[PDB]
Amino acid sequence: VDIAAVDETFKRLQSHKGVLGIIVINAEGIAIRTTFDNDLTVQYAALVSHFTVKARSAVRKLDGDNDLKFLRIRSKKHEIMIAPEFERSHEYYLVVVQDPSRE
Amino acid sequence: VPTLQSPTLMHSLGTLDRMVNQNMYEEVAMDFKYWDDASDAFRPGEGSLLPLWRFVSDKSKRRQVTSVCWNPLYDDMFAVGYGSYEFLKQASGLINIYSLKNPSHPEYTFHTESGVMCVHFHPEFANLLAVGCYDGSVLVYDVRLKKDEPIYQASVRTGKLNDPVWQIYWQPDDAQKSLQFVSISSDGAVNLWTLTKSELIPECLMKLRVAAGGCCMDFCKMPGQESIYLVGTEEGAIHRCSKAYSSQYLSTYVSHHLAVYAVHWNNIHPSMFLSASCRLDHQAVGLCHDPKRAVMNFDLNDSIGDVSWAALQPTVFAAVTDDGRVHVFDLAQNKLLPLCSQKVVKKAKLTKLVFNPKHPIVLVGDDKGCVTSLKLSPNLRITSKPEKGQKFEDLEVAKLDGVVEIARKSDA
Amino acid sequence: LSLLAQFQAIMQRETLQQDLENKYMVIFQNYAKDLDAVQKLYEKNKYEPPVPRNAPPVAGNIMWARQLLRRIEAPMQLAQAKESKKNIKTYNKVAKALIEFETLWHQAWIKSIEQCKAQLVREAKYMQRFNIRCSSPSQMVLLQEEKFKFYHNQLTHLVREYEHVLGRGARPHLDDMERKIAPLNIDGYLHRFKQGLARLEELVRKVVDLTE
Amino acid sequence: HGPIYGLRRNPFNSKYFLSIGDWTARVWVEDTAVKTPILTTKYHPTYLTGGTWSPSRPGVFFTIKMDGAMDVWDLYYKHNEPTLTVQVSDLALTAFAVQESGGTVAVGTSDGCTSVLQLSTGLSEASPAEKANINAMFERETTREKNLEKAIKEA
Amino acid sequence: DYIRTVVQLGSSVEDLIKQNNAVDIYQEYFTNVTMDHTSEAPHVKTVTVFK
Amino acid sequence: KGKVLTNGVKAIHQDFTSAVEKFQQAKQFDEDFFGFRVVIKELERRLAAIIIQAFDDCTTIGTTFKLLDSFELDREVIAHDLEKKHTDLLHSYAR
Amino acid sequence: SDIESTLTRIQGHKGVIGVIIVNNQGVPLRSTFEHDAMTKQYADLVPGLADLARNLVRDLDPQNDLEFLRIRSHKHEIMVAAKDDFVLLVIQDP
Repeated sequence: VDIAAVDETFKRLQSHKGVLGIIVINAEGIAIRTTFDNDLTVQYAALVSHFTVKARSAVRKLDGDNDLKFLRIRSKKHEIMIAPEFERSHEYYLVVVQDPSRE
Repeated sequence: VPTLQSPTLMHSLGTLDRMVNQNMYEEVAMDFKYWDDASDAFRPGEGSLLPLWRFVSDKSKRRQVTSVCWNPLYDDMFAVGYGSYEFLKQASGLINIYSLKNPSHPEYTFHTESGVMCVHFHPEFANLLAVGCYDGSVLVYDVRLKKDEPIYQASVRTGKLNDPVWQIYWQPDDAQKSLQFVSISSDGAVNLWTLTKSELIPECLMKLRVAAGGCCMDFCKMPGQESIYLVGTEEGAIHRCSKAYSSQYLSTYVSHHLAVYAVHWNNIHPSMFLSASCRLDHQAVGLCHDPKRAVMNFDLNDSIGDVSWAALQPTVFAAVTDDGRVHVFDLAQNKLLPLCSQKVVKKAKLTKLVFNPKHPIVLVGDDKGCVTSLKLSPNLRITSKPEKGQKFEDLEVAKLDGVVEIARKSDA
Repeated sequence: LSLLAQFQAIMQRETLQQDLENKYMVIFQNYAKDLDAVQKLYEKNKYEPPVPRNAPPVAGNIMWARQLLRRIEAPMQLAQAKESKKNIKTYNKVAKALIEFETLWHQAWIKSIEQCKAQLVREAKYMQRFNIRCSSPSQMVLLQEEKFKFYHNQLTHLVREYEHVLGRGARPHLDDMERKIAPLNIDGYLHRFKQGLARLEELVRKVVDLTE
Repeated sequence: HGPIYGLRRNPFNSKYFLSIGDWTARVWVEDTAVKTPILTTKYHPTYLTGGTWSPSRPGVFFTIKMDGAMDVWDLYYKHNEPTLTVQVSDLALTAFAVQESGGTVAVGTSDGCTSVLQLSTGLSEASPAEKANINAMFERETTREKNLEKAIKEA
Repeated sequence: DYIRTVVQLGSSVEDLIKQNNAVDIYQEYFTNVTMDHTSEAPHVKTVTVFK
Repeated sequence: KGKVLTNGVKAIHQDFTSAVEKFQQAKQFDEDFFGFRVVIKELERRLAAIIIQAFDDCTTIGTTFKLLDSFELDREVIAHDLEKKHTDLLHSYAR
Repeated sequence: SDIESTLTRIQGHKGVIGVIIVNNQGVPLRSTFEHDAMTKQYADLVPGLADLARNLVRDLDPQNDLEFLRIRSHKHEIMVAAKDDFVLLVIQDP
């Protein structure tokens, strides 16, 4: 069953070095799978939802025929990675948090 | 207070330039770390260096790579010492410093005025870089200051080797009032230098007597002790002494007829060094006793630039000759034939081979002022994995010793 | 050939020991092949031979020729009867060519020591330590290099030191030293210019500490 | 040798006294078996006339000569030649003094004036024991050489 | 469709995470090194001559 | 300098003792005999080295007998190192 | 002469189409473009994204800050180095 495939993708990603977290959030800002506790989850979901719709509106405004498949914000602690796939019937901006300092 | 000259602008601009240049070589780098040659579990007996980054600067093309060295902490620094080797094309020398983070533009640089025929970083402090020159002037450069000039020099007042300084080294002086240097030269012989108040002062170690003091052009020290090192000559021989005149040439491994060009110990099995000359043959010889013969010999078609045991294993080693082919031997899969002989450069004679302590890549250096970086296919790098009841140094002593006894009683 | 020596040393049966003399002809094919390859190096690289590193151009070409000869000659001591006649003839032409270099270049070196001895004052007195190894020397051998790299090392220093003290000027001072710089008597002039620059190394630092 | 012009105990750790008087600049020691120097230093030109140590740094000294110098003889680092030769005057220096915190010297010259110098961060220290050490060890070699003449004559 | 999207994005991000571990871009060499080796030759200054 | 050099002549004494105490245990004694000949004419060069390194740093006319008669060991193995340096004393007394 | 040499190096690589420096409020100073009908576009669109992202990062744990940011579109890689004085932009398609 493909549920084993997506959970396997979580261990594929999460087996990498330093990867603190993986989470998936849909267009209505509600997380679906987690890896964190519940409140760091909901504050990521709200913040990243608003930020990525602003960034996509920025890129679409800047050029009409160009969209984004990628987003990468930096800390001094952890490099949040956002990926979105803007489509109909699905738009699931998955977001990873990682850093190469650990381990 | 004008913002467009603020230092933090220059800082963030440098990091953004690396951030750009990464996104121009993404495949070369991703392969450097995350790639294993998938077609060497099928043919056991050979291998294939894969070529990676190439580093050129426009002042280098008129020059010849004459040394390479790696930094102790970070493992993304080089030290290319561009200079001259021909007797009639004698130039001014150069020294870049590169990085793996940007390959195109060098992080640092300097501009000497004779041929830099050696470099070496300091092992503990991690920045200070000692160099030498065609005209005896050993120099020391400090790096983070960003002043394109030395911090010490030599003169004819303190001490001057007087002919090319082919190799230099850094000694650990443990929390003392000094830092230490050991050198070598064509006329006269080994000299010690210190880093005093604002100077560098000679103290003479030994003189390589046979007409005149016999010329010499390389030396290496044994890591595991300190005093005992191995010195080349141009009378032909290889000598070995200790930091004294204590039985001048403790060992005299004499086997050659011309200018030896390289020696090297091997970090495991501390009795066994190899060497290599400009008689087109490199010989892998044992040292506790054994001063009158060679365990082995590996003839080849053009003279040796240099040789290098691998950092990760005391069987495999590699050698670099004057044609364009780097060829790399495993001393325990093939027996007298190169496991992988590959041509990398088109119309230049290669001259400098240097391994890497942590990631498995290698630097080889041209005749035309360039350095090119190869990667080792997994059949070349095979470390016997340790286990519960055994230590990793012991298995790798054992492999070499088995090969040594086999070819010792098989030679005669 | 080392393998054949080992197989001789392994076992004894008089027929086999009458058969291990045979394979020296099968050896002798490849030595001819090596005698082919070295022969090609001789003719492809007669005029402009690649050399060892930091080797001078006249008798740092002799060493390349010597390497090819002594590469082909040392296996001949061990691999010594019709094929043997043609191969010994081909070897005995390669031998005379690999002495053709190592005599004609030595002659050219004789007439170049007449030229250059009056930058390149090195080679006509630096060759004769390469030349002293095997071949014969010529007139006025390098008995005169225990001075001349003293003469160049002190004298690219003090002249160099006549830039730094003139980097602290900002004049009868410099007068006295341009009358000393200009003039078997390059001993006393180095005396004079060293005592010359000690004086003004004093005077300029005096003026700086009394002016700042 | 000859008319002596120097005498000073050393400060800052111990009791070893100095003898900079004639144109050799010794360092002497107070024991009944060591009637001879410890760190003899150079036989000079220009007959010596006077100096002292440092009270804020262990064992440097500062000669003067009849053509005039402040040789800042650092004395744990070199042992033969004057670490810093400065000629304050042409005319012959004949005095010496040290600021109590160390770092200002004074000599009046052969005719007249008085010149006040200033010595930088060369005058401070990080370890004061090993200089008592090398000025302690280096005369048991002298008592060791006192044994040898008895041993030689008894042999 | 959700499953296909998640595995597509997992593939892309997996490539990216490798990219960040490959060589670290955001790392200044000698961020904080205090020990400096310098020029310390003796200086003689005549503040005034008392005459 | 003499701290390092006193440590050096301590190593020379350490070895010669260790060597003779190994010898403290009837025609194969010639083999150990030439081994000991090896050690003597081999650890006589630490001496020549730690006296060459401590004959420049003699200070005067007479530090050299504090460092030349803290040994005197006349042989035919030292001697052909010290003709030139008794000559060096002659030239230094002349200078 | 180090800032402008880095500008000249960075504007001559295989994909770079524009480098921009903009101040706190605005005023894009030292662009690199042959016309200025789209510099102002960058200067008034992008630092809203830079400080909005500093809000997103810093909100979590206030010892934290933002340093850089990348937006990779289909045909563009907008890299912004934001900090206190200014905002800096480099545009490049790989």
